[PDB]
Amino acid sequence: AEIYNKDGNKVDLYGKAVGLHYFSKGNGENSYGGNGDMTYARLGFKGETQINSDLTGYGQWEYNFQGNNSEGADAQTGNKTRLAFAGLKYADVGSFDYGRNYGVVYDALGYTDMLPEFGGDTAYSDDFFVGRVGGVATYRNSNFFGLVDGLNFAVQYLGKNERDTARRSNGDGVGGSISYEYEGFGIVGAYGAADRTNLQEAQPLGNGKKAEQWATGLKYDANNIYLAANYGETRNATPITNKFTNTSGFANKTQDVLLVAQYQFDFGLRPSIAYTKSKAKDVEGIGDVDLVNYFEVGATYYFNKNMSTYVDYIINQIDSDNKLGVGSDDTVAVGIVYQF
Amino acid sequence: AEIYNKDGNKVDLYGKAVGLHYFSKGNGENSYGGNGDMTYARLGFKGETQINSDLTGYGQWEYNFQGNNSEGADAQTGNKTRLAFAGLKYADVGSFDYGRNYGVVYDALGYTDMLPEFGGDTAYSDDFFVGRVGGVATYRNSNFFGLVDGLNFAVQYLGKNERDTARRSNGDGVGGSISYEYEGFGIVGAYGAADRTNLQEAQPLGNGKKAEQWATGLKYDANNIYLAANYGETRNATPITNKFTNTSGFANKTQDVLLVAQYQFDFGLRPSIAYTKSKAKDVEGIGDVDLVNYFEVGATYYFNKNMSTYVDYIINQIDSDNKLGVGSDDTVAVGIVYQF
Amino acid sequence: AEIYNKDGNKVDLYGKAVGLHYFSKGNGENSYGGNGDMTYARLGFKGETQINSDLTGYGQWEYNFQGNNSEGADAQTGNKTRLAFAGLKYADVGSFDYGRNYGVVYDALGYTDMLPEFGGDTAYSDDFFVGRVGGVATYRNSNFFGLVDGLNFAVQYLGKNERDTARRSNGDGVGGSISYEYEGFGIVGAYGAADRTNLQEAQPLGNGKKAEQWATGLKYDANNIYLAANYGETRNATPITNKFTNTSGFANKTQDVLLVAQYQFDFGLRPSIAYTKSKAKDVEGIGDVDLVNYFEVGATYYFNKNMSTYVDYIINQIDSDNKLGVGSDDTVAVGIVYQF
Repeated sequence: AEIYNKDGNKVDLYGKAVGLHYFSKGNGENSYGGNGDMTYARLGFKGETQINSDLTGYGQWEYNFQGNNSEGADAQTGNKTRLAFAGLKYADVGSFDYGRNYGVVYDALGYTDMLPEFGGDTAYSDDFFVGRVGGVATYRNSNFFGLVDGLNFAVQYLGKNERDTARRSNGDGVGGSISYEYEGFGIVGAYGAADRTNLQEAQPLGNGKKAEQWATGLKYDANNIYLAANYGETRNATPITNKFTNTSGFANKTQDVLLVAQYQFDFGLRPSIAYTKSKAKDVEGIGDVDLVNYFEVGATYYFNKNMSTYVDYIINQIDSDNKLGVGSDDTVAVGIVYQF
Repeated sequence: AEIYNKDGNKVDLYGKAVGLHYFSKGNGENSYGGNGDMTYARLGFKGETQINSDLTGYGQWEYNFQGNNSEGADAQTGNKTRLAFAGLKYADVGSFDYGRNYGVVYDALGYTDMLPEFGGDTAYSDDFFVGRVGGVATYRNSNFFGLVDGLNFAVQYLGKNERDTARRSNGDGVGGSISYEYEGFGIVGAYGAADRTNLQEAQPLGNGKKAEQWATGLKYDANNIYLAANYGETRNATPITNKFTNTSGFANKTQDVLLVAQYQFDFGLRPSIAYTKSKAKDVEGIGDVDLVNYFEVGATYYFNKNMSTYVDYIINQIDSDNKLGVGSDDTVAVGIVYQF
Repeated sequence: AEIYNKDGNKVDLYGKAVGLHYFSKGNGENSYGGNGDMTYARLGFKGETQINSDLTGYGQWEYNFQGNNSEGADAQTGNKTRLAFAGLKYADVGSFDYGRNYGVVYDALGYTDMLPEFGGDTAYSDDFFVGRVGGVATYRNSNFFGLVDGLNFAVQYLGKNERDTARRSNGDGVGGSISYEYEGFGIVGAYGAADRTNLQEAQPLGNGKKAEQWATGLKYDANNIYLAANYGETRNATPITNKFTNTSGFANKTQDVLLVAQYQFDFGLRPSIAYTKSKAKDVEGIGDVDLVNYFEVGATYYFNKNMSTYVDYIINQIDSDNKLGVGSDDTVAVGIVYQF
């Protein structure tokens, strides 16, 4: 949906309206993702202008609006800016941009973020390199310098964000990524490291002086089938919670496995199967604990370019004896999607 | 104001800027609607796409922005999402949609919601069936199945919304509506019932286990004159306040009368007269009390399709001895409207 | 970027994405403007319709979105409506509008508000006549009545805004402005006076019963050079802070000097030099104190109509012995700008 393309600047305003309802037992106190109305809406703009033949300029913004709130004092719950960045792009040297963007481990973790509603549990927001972080300076090179094509690599720097809370805070850091596609396949390497703030060190769960994250994945996005497998590891950069002690902090070391498989049909139904197991290792008091564990059967039906429905059915395999109390119940998600 | 109609999807972005100032005595502590600056602004999008000849898809979102706030810590006061929904529509069977939409009693109560600023006092927001409620699943049939035209009927289901406050909360419920227009006239039937939450039961004002609402109205929207009369009743679903006790809750039974009359001229001035009397019956301690009571003379001048002014003058007839302290003073509202 | 111009109504949606990073020593506790990520984004619409040949109608809205926040509970920090107003315009008598707009001293103080990021320190928001105030009723005349052109004058009325805080509050007031441009030059007179609220009187810093502001400036915006000089004075209308006592209030009398100089080149780099000195006189306990004091060297490079970069380097000349603890450190600002 492009609205203004006149001089050298093309501007498209994009948004979506999603009507969701979650299905769980109880009130969602022991469940994955909860229970009840969780509808929302999105709105943002993407910009692109040509300064000359080679150097271009771009910027993007995106917002999250929530419809499951009331019209009272609880109106802005989960209303937030997902993207806010701007930068330039030259021909062969690459592109620099700055603002609120993703991390460089999301190049690996984004391969299994293809489910209807859930999935991409390892891609936590404000988790130093795996989600949308405010204050990132990213340099991306698409095809090496024109030397070979289908060989992506990027380099990121992270700015110091000392907030009031310890879950969203981070410090200075450096990351990088290497990707390669050929014959419809795909392989991604990614690694990032950042130094912690003193508010994050004083938390009871987790102790350390540097937060390291890495991941590597594969891909078979060709011939209407999708297959991917991400394996990653994380030191001092995983947000955990202890509901038995009411103490929150980070995990010392965490190992993550994600799988996904999809098939697209000609009329437009897309079945999906997925498996995710994230295990936190050597946390204080507990030992080895499993954070995320589910099988998944779901399906997405695409009516056209703009209208869609999806059903997403979580089979939680946490064995209801978790020492962190992560919540172990099955969840069904049924949604209706319009976008432009 | 439609901006993008290219492939099968027409998207129009709509908004308005309203500059309001209320006129009352004192600070609005004993007044209807208050005193001072109450300007605001709206913004949203409406979407419509054709999947094929018969099945279409649609979605809508709307936001309220407030200009009477400052640029300090009180910025988002009364900033909220009014509409957020999405659904499909087939040819003869009807249309299903889900999200944040109106209720099915608003088909009756919307006939007298035609004033410049005020009016539609019975149409409270988050009052189970008479305003915009988040989590509604509505099925609407326009003309019966093509069998007769000018015969509307709808069926709604309400989802359980157990919030932190008791005024916005609700439970599961079922409602329905029947409408009929012929020869420019109109007649609407509407009824809805929902079961209360346990936070609503523990409130001191009002006690009960089910919230029932119904209304029925008439219409003469033809030949540039407007005439309508809504009569409705409500059991356990009316938000009241006791300023003498500082206790808030619901009313046991409430009976509501609304009248309106308008005339449009060729140059564009629209005078208005209205009468609203809402009476709460058998509340604890008080007995029978009158919540809403006013005469009204107002006028709206339309410059063109987009620019307008209106004056709206409340003659409050609450006799300054109300046992709930509802506020009994006259209020003038003067506004300037731009929209697109 | 105009999107809808069809019937008589032209509507343009405008926004920008700015990626900023501030450079200071420490955490910005003794600095001008702070330290760290300060990126943001803007979005709004401007409207214009012709009712007939002479009378037109217009309205505008603008919002501030902040990207330096997280996606947690601190999401809406500094998110606010900058503009919200609407009104009409006739041919020769002028134009009336109402809502949230600027003040009439901003006609004088806006001449030196031409820096890349900083500058316009005297133009405080919600400071009765020098910033964007909610509840203003402004009448502006462009060229006198068609009698002479290049002679602007305006008259403003201020409504009573009794808020919860004393910094954003104000009372009823009257202001006016006179401007004159000829041969590329410019000269502006401006004055405004308003009566204080009782919450503003009870504050320890500053005491008085009326807030008076005035300013007068010059201009040489011709032949690609810019030169301007604003001198203004202010009685009982300047927000000050005492970090040594943790007491906040207003200043009794304040005198302000602003200078600016710019040069535009053909390829698009714009160097800038500026000098601002604001001095508060006869405050309680301190005496005469200097609030704002800096030299400035900065530059803005315009790539095209839509893409730009700027560097802005504060040379703070507060002598680190200020009795109010205003903060005395140098600050560099580096930004990347996209707009449409």
